[PDB]
Amino acid sequence: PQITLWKRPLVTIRIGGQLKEALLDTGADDTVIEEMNLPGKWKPKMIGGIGGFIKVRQYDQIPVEIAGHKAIGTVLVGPTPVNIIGRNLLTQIGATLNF
Amino acid sequence: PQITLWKRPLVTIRIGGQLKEALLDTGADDTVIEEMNLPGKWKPKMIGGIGGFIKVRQYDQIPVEIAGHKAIGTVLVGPTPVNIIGRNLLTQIGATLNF
Ligand SMILES: CC[C@H](C)[C@@H]1NC(=O)[C@@H](NC[C@@H](O)[C@H](Cc2ccccc2)NC(=O)OC(C)(C)C)Cc2ccc(cc2)OCCCNC1=O
Repeated sequence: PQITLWKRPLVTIRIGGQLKEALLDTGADDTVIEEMNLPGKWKPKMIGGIGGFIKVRQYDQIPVEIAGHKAIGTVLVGPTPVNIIGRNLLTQIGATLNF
Repeated sequence: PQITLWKRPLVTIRIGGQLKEALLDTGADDTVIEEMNLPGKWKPKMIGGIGGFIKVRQYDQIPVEIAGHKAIGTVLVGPTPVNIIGRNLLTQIGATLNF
């Protein structure tokens, strides 16, 4: 679909058999999801954005469905105000910026 | 034009007579520009990202040219590692997400 930016580009995603709202973020290199239990092992990691660095759990090869479109990649779980779908997954579903 | 997300969507912008490289961020409610001496009255403001909040100076009605596309709106100036063009200005240049 074609999404305008008058409102936050929030879409429903399915991760770990659970439905959640996530923000399509072209400014984010990675995908950061709120605290939740995801199957498989995880490795401690640190990422940084506008107001500093945070500690996150890194889960690899996690299947994520974004608006019916499939993607399998790295998902970071940590303290975030909103679920963020970054460029690592956006590229998998062929998302592009147009104007 | 059509911008892919293989790399960070960085484009050239013109603000206050200067040319800068800025990141097209659909996940940003506001536009945040690196520290610079813009004339005019400003209002103190605090914006939050991943990691926390930072103090910024709010300037209204600032004309910004994005990739040759004219726009004008609120620009926040503060300690940011990258210049960020948010939805407030992206909507003005007819930018959309497509997949
Ligand atoms: C300037 C950023 C903008 C002000 C802020 N948006 C954002 O910061 C959104 N995009 C993240 C992008 O703005 C930054 C850009 C950046 C790149 C490199 C170094 C530093 C910063 N990327 C970024 O944080 O990447 C991560 C998530 C993988 C760590 C994500 C988000 C959304 C809502 C949030 C908090 C965070 O909380 C909701 C409040 C509104 N916050 C916002 O709209």
